Amino acid sequence: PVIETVQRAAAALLGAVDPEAHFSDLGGDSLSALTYSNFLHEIFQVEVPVSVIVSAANNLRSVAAHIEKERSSDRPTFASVHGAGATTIRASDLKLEKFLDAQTLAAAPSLPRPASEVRTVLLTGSNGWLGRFLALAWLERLVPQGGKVVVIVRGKDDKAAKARLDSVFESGDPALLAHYEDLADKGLEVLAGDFSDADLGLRKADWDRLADEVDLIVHSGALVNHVLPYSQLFGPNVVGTAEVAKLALTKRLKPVTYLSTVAVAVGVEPSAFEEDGDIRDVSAVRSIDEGYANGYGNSKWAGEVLLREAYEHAGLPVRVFRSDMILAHRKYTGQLNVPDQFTRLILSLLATGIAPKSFYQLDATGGRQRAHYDGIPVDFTAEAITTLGLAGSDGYHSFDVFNPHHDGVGLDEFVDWLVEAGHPISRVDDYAEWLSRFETSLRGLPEAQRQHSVLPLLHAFAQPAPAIDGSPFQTKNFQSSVQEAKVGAEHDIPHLDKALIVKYAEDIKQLGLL
Ligand SMILES: *P(=O)(O)OCC(C)(C)[C@@H](O)C(=O)NCCC(=O)NCCS
Repeated sequence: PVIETVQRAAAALLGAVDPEAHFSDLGGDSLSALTYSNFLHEIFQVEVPVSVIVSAANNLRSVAAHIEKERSSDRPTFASVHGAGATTIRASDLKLEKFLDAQTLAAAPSLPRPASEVRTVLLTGSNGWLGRFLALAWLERLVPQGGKVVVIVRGKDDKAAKARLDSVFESGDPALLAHYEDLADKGLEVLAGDFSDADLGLRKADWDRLADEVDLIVHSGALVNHVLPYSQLFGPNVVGTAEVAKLALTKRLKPVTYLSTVAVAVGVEPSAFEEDGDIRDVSAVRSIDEGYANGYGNSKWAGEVLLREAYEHAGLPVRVFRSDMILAHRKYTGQLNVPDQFTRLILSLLATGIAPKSFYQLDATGGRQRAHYDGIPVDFTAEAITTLGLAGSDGYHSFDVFNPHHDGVGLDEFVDWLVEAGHPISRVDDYAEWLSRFETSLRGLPEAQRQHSVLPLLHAFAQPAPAIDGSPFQTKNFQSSVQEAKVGAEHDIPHLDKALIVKYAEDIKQLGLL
């Protein structure tokens, strides 16, 4: 019986279990979920994706049910789109005929054009890091106009989904909580769902209603994971983007804001990475391999291609925003992206108390060189994306949301600033000696701190990074649009400063991550 194998495999893996238990409640995470996924895949000879195992809507019973369903026999797959066993993927593989039904595609070019006034916005990924502040930014604009923000969140039912979303605004900041509750009760609608499933995992009546009522879609949701392979991210990030596009191409046209990533530039020559070019020409072929964030980069690229196809077929207006590292909120306390690579690094440096002399390549004489960290704080990013996205009722344009300043503000300045603020971090001169001692210290930390540390991403720091000031990639469409729209206090992309970095240490203490 399938549930028995599911139970026993979980017990053996995690050192324990009830069929109503959730994998994460038993000590599971996204990486032990990969081990679990591969184990069950080999036993039952069916796909058992990580997403099925880790979804907040699913328990072990749900995993067993998924296996039973697959064993007795229609969604797009890696195999049906790219060909089974393929180690390279092409933009030409990703055609809309393989994701959307013929009737939707035939009717799409003649659909009514976008509404002149945006009153209702559908937002994906709202309980995520960036999405929560995109939700807030839309609520601030729309509530005073009698408008609505609808949000799809994973959960067992609408009540559980709402609870998950509410909890991300509880971080020890009274002003944040008050502001959220004020706006949410007036303008927020929360639906349990899943954008990798048909009809976005919704009740049919809700999906039909959204096809009629929604004026604009903000697609911020994705499985953001730097270790998982492309096959595991295909469902949430590629099929998911196609499901969002389907809604945008039903009943009437709905402009789409799509979140992407600097990782789509991997494998492309910086001079050839055209910020506002056609992504199908810029990156026509990509390889699947063991490189850092390869699967993630590929998955987000694939979504861009599909949306570009949707624009060319139906004139669907799209704005893509390729993010760098989206850093902490500069006002709201306890608000930082806890699982991101940067937060993990800062936490690890504070916890271990040791940093290298430089994170970057030394010069010929062994001296520290000028370097830049490609990061933008979320409060700026959320305002920029919302403003520029609202202006995107026509055409297709892309933005590189990277920090282009040749300001010499990088990881070594951040360590200096933490030391000047009173945090004991000693400098180890040899990078390879630091990296070795850093790893040892990390393994000696208590389990909670070690899991929150940079340990599972340490392979990104195998070599010192190149000493680059500014960004290698084009940023001029983003920078100039941000200057013209006069965004924030800067009327420009911000510089990262001492206040922001010291706030990381304060937020880490406030959340009890230590
Ligand atoms: P799992 O969810 O336990 O996976 C652990 C992880 C370290 C692999 C995962 O948290 C991860 O990939 N973190 C980095 C996320 C990140 O840096 N996001 C923002 C830049 S795209």
